[PDB]
Amino acid sequence: ASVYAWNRKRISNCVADYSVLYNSASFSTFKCYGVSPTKLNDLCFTNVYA
Amino acid sequence: DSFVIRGDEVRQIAPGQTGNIADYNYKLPDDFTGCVIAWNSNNLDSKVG
Repeated sequence: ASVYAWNRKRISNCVADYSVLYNSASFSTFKCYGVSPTKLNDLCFTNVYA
Repeated sequence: DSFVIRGDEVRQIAPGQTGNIADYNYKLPDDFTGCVIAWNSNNLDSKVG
């Protein structure tokens, strides 16, 4: 997407690992707010959105 | 203590950090006292091939 017209993916009714994500050398940035990435794998969410 | 790591992984050398170096190679105590010092050594540690 162009940033003036960004795109949302809803994530729901599913399971994931986040540690495979934040250890990936592909990510030129991986900041977090209200949660620590180290803690993500212990959680569950009503939904997640990207 | 001394070792070589790649320039990205230098960010893992702190108390409270995670990632393969901090996880499985060299864990600082999360209440460490002292100094962490680093420099690029591409001109000394890299080899042809």
